[PDB]
Amino acid sequence: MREIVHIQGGQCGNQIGAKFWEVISDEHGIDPTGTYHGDSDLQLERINVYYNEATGGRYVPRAILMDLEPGTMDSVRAGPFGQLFRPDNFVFGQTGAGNNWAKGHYTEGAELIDSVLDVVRKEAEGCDCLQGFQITHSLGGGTGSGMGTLLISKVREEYPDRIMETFSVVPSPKVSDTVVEPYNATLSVHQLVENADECMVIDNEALYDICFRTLKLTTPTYGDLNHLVSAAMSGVTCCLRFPGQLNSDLRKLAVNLIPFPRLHFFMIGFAPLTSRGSQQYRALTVPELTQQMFDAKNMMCAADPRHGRYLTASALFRGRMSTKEVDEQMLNVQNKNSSYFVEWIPNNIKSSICDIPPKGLKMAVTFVGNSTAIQEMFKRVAEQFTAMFRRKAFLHWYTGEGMDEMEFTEAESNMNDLVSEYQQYQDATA
Amino acid sequence: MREIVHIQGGQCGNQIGAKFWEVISDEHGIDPTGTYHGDSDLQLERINVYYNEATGGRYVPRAILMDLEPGTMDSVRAGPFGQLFRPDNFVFGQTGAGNNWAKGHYTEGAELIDSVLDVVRKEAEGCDCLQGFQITHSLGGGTGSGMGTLLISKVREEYPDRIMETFSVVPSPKVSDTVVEPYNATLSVHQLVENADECMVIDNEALYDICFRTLKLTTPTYGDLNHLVSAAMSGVTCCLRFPGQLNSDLRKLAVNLIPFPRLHFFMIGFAPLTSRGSQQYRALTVPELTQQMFDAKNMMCAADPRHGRYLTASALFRGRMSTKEVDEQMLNVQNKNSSYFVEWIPNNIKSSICDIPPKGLKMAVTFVGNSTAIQEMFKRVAEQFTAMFRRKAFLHWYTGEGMDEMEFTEAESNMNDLVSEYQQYQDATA
Amino acid sequence: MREVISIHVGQGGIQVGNACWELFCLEHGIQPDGQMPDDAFNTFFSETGAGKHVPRAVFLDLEPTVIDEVRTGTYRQLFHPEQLISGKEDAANNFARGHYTIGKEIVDLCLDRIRKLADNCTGLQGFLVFNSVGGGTGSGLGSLLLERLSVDYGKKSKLGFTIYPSPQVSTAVVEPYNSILSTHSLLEHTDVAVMLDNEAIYDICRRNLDIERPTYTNLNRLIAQVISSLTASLRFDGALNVDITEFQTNLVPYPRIHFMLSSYAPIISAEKAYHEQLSVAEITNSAFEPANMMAKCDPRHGKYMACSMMYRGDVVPKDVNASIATIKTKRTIQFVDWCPTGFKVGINYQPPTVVPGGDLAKVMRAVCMISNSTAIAEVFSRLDHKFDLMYAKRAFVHWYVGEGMEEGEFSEAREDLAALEKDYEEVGIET
Amino acid sequence: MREVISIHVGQGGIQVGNACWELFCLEHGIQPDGQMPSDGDDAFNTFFSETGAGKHVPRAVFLDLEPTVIDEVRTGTYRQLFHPEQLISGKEDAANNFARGHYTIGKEIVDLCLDRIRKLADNCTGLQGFLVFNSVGGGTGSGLGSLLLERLSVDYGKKSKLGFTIYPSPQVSTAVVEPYNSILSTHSLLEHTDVAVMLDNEAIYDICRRNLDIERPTYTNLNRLIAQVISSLTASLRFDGALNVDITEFQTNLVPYPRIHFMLSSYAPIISAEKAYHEQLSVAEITNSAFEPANMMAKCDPRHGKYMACSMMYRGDVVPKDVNASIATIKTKRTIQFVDWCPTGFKVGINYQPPTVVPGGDLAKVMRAVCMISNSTAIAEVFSRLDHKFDLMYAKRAFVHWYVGEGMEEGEFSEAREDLAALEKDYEEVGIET
Ligand SMILES: Nc1nc2c(ncn2[C@@H]2O[C@H](COP(=O)(O)OP(=O)(O)OP(=O)(O)O)[C@@H](O)[C@H]2O)c(=O)[nH]1
Ligand SMILES: Nc1nc2c(ncn2[C@@H]2O[C@H](COP(=O)(O)OP(=O)(O)OP(=O)(O)O)[C@@H](O)[C@H]2O)c(=O)[nH]1
Ligand SMILES: Nc1nc2c(ncn2[C@@H]2O[C@H](COP(=O)(O)OP(=O)(O)O)[C@@H](O)[C@H]2O)c(=O)[nH]1
Ligand SMILES: Nc1nc2c(ncn2[C@@H]2O[C@H](COP(=O)(O)OP(=O)(O)O)[C@@H](O)[C@H]2O)c(=O)[nH]1
Ligand SMILES: [Mg+2]
Ligand SMILES: [Mg+2]
Repeated sequence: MREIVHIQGGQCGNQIGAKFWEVISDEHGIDPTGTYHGDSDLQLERINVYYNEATGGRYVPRAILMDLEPGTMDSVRAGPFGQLFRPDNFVFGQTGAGNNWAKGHYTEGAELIDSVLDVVRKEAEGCDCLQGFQITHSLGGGTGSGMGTLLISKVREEYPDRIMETFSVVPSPKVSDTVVEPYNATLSVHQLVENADECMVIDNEALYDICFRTLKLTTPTYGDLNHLVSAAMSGVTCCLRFPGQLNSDLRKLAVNLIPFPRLHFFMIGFAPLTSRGSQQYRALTVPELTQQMFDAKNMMCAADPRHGRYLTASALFRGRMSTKEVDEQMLNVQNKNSSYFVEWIPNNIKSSICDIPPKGLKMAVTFVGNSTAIQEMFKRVAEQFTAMFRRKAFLHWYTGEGMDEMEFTEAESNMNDLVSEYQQYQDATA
Repeated sequence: MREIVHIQGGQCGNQIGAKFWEVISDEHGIDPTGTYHGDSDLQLERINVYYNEATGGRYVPRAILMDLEPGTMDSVRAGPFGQLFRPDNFVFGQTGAGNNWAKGHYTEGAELIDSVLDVVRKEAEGCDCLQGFQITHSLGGGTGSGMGTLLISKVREEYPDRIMETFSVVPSPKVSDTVVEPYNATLSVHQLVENADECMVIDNEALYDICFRTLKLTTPTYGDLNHLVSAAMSGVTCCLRFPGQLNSDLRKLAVNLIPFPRLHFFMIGFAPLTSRGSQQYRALTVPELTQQMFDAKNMMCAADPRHGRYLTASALFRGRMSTKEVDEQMLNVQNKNSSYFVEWIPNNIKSSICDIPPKGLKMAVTFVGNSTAIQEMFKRVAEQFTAMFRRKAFLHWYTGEGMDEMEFTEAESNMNDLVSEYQQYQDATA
Repeated sequence: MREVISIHVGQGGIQVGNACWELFCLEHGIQPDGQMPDDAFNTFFSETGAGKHVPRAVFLDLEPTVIDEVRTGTYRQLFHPEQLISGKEDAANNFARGHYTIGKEIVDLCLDRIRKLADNCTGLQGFLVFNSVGGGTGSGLGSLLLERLSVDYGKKSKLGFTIYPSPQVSTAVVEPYNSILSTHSLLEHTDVAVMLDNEAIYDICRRNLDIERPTYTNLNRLIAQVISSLTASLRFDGALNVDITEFQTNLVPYPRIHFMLSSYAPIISAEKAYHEQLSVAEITNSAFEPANMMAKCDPRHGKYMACSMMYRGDVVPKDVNASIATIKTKRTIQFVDWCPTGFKVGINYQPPTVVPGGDLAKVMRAVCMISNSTAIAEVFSRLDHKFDLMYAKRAFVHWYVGEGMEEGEFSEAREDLAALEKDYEEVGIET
Repeated sequence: MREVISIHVGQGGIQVGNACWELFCLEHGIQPDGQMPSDGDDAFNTFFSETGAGKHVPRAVFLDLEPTVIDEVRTGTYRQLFHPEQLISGKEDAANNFARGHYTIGKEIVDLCLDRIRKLADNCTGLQGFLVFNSVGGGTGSGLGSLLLERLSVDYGKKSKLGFTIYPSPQVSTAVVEPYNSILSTHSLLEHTDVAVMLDNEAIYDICRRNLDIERPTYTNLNRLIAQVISSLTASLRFDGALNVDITEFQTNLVPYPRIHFMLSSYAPIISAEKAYHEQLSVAEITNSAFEPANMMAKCDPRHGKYMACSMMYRGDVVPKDVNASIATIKTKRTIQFVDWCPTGFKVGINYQPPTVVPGGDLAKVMRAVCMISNSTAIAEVFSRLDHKFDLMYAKRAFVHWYVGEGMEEGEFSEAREDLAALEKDYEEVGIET
């Protein structure tokens, strides 16, 4: 009943999903053996969105774990909450991609992806009425960035009217992990802009900055980063699972946030986030939540929104609060920051209220914003890519198994066209 | 009433039959010494179909074990449930066919056929109202193919109004255990198409795939391959022994499945089959059965059913369930996959429900489908036949016992004419 | 002194036949053993002289499992031992087997059992026959029995309750064949035919009864209720009684047109039964609702020839007359031009009974209607189209020809359907 | 022997319907399970329907394409009141898309909804009209509401329909595309509704904060005010009064021309118990709070235009002679001016049932109250600003691709703009003097 399936790809995607499912199970009161031990009735009335019913009274997540090397999935199967997943849903290759977009999209993706399409079909149309798909992956890794986007293409072709959502991790050069990042990042962006309905960008640099500054903890870990990402993911779809004053689902959010068909790259942030020592020095109130929400540093991207203009903004509030206060705060912010809001879109913030807060918290907010500042990421990635591609560095590895330089030229042209089109509306006047 | 006699020939047939009689006895609660030890009265209502009553209150199967050497029947007697078989029904010679169709059908077949035909005549006479015959054998071996198809003609000549079944294991080339398989297999199909009322083809290759893929067990053996076939054999006639919502005896199956007289080669599948470690993750209802029912890998044949169009297909459900759910599913499948179903006949699926499920399960189903893709079996075998016959290799043995090359040419033409008319209906347009 | 004999042939008739007998026994208080713990049971039962009562029914089939199921069930002590006719070899979805090969050696005993029952009766009103039409012994034996009874008894009224195949949901693949051949027999040998396809009954159970997995056990209970309402006037006193012979004299404008479809109301589960009042004015509206038709047909596509509705419960003559005049005011319901009044109404006092373990909620009012409309021409067309596709390439034909049936029997059967359809088109046009 | 059928569509409509049905049940003394307590009749026949023994069933139907709000009703304390099959729910929400709720999904529910409407209307004999509630800024509210009105018009004819719409506030807003679906919905309802009431959310916030002294109003507080307004409007049908006014005595006294049937509302007194009993709340003073411009329930200032007509209702222990003096005083006052071609512009109704107080609510218990419904030329400003917003949005064709691909042609937006411009011209030429 308007449920959404989960497909995670690559090492990064598997690490994201292994924590997201733990967070969801904790929220819904599902034990690691799959037996419900909750405290109220509201925890089971919409449990069908993310889970399936099996014999014996246990629940199984409707997730599909696909990858090219079995090491990551063997690691996540032995961890806590690793017994929930159906062992059939594990699909793996034998050779891997080796951080090669060409290998992950042409030479092993074509051979393997048939089985994962079969399992995606089974899980998706075994449902009552599908709501959409959500994907977690990173654009810096070969197998993920290629096979996941080919999966996006085929799934979109087979389901043209469904909602497609992706949580993308964009590689930053300040903290770089792969010397071949620009190539596969550009190719993935080109293949994604044509198909994906919604895309969100996450940056490990911004995650490190948040963990060091706000939480004020000495040594962050990928567990902590995955925890922030999982909280952000659950915040978006909480309203689809719990009753609220103003209900709003993924399709509503997309319709209200996407002005033009090709502008679907958002950035997200979460609030409140306070350190342990100063956790109770603050007071949970709507003005404090909204100021920490609209704080530029709190955003999960290195793209500074103060360098551009917000096309639209979205705020999903969790808890019990007064709609008059929420609307007054939104109007006050939109009036006090008139410069950063493009003028031909009056009242350009959407608001929502959900009565069930995250566990352990009384008030929490999920923010999704589309601002003209993300073009800096595209410009920098294109600059690095063209610098590398001028001298034909690392080109033979990609061209040895099917591609030609014409597709790279087309990717550059499309990427620059996207940049120009997206910066066009920044200086537009009414 | 409407009882059937079981006659098995060859090494492969005897092993198939021995496992089959073990499966039947457990369903009816018969001890290995022939003493009833059941709990429900329904197990004893229709026991006259398969078993014969003897003085002292013990039951004896009405099976005839025919072969050419005592080697295999030494094995069947020492195995479990081997004490049931009457010593008077063991009819056999001493020489052996040696994987030679000429020896198993003309020289040694002629002199032993009187004894086996005499004991068959006695059993068919004793029963109240005969229903038909069912036969298990292999088409690659000498004894199984040789006397097996010869006994078909003699029985058909005496009982023209009864039905006949053949559970035949056709030779697949991927896993070949005999170098002269194409010869005696081709000659058998020529004689089988003219007399047998229903022919059901089985592969050793397909059963190996099912064990490796679905059951996912470590070390399969012929003990487990026979079990899969034996389960299918008992599911076909279940509604003939137990009460049900829509009982459909064997004669009803023949009428519904055979559009034209010469197209009676079916393929069998069983469900549900699950691995031991993943039997608590699935849900056992009517829907999850028909998904496994129509899947390609669940079939017991190497031919791909999606490479052709289903003329007619049948299903037999066992257990307690709702008829509305069954009827809608068969229509529902036939509408989503209209390409795979022939157009000039509407609603080409028949369904039946029986109220007694197999021991150890709450639901089960047997799928019998007459598809035009079975042409791949005869085409591939015929290519091997024409390859060896062109050089007259291995032919001096066959010509040594009365046969001539005219018969070989006649058999090949009949099979080639069979495929021509069998593929003819695949492209027919309404 | 009024009697009716019921004939149940085939598995479809027998299982529907069973459900009729829990309802008939429960209404008159007869235990399954048959012993009562005034002469209203005489319509269906007969006093044995001292104690028990036996039904006036005979069960015909060739496949023993269903009959042996009855002979070992809780009703083993009710039926007469030698009026349960059971065969050895099933017809197996073949019409030729049940009419040319098997039926030649079967009817002789069957007519003997019918004769023995008939001579016991004195005021025989007519016969009731039950058979699914898309089966072997259902149509093969049904066609043979009806033809034989047409010459043995003559002018007696025979009512047919058949179950035609659904437009797209079915359990057989050759049923379009044996359905058409059966029509040529029951068109000229049955006084009244009723449309009772299965798909429509599924929809009623899902929507009204709040049942998500209906079963053949559920369907037969609904059909049994219609039979009770139809014959309620023969054994229960009421303000307006209607006999069996007062159906053909009021619902059959021409001898060829005798196919009608039925509806029943109210059908509501106990969860929301008396969450509303269930007035007599509204139950007659639910009867005319096109979704409540027991057959998968749309009355809005044609005119109404004649209508006959039976009221049972505590209704009064004022309210039916007020309700009927309201229906004539409706614009979506239009009658044929040459029939100004088309309603025949009967009122009975005995309220409908409730069976333990059932689904229908107990109510003080109910209505069952048998409507003759020109809209029923659609079911013949859709089945005719299905027969045309298969017979184009002579599929499944060799099975029928080998059982003694001629090749051209299909051709003369096809022409009858075309002749039948043109009759309905001719009647519907206004003068 | 007089009846009325209420239609709730959309989340806002369902939320306000819950409050108004709670109010009606409390006023008529029926327990939430529907059973009459303990053991003067036909006072409930206007809204309810007797089952013949004991309990009652409301004459309402609940509509929505998303079950989040509907399933709450089937589970809450009122699960035994509503008939189980008149709370109609869909599966996929329109998602703030007018096209989805008018061309794609809304055409699968409308047939079932009209069947339910027939099953409710065939059981009534004196239906004065229909009441339809909807929030205009949402997809399914605008889409299903417009389709419902279009079908009901052709299916019924001259039966009156009353729409208590909720236009988006001038500057306070929730969604961003809601200017778009307001124009099409207004164009649809203009030629299909008989009386429309403007109930935008921002004004109710100000009224609450100023009078009830609430510094954080919530949607629950607003719905109670609308419920009280509905109760005051419809009490003349079901309670004995000195000067009764029926539903049909609105379309003979409030709308001078067929195209002009948009009108505002005002309620008084609205006061909390902490300061309710410091004044006598005489009829002479409560009628001044009704015409006080800041007390209007819609964010429109009557001081910017003429008054066309005013139909206003009293309830309590008001005396007809006292009303006349207050009306004379108001007419004498110069700040309020009427059109020249309307010498007499007041329609007054008097009822005896005092306004019932909800326990756990906000309002106190008062012996007198007045509900005022006015028609004035000042309503032209609400459309002009919305027209400007829609023009600003549509100048360069934003958000349009989310509507074109769902069946709506490109040119549909142009026609609605022409309708709005013609409507504004009609108000201007009506308001001009002779
Ligand atoms: N209403 C109803 N119809 C049934 C029932 N059982 C079977 N049918 C119908 O009967 C049709 C097929 O006939 P069968 O029930 O198999 O038996 P038959 O008509 O006597 O023909 P045979 O198989 O030769 O015995 C199916 O298409 C069903 O629609 C039942 O219990 N209730
Ligand atoms: N008075 C009042 N208005 C409300 C309430 N809730 C929502 N609204 C109004 O409804 C508009 C948006 O529509 P929703 O109520 O959220 O839902 P909808 O009308 O059914 O449209 P969808 O969201 O697409 O289903 C907002 O602009 C609000 O003004 C409420 O509780 N009280
Ligand atoms: N947020 C987050 N990022 C990760 C994690 N593990 C890896 N990454 C990022 O993923 C990138 C490498 O991805 P990779 O392993 O090659 O993906 P794959 O090729 O699909 O397997 C690095 O730049 C990391 O920053 C994790 O647990 N959390
Ligand atoms: N299913 C099954 N097949 C078998 C078994 N034993 C042998 N076969 C198959 O039978 C074929 C050879 O048949 P064969 O023994 O020559 O038959 P015979 O000459 O009549 O005894 C081989 O291809 C095997 O795959 C068994 O126990 N089970
Ligand atoms: Mg049968
Ligand atoms: Mg909504």
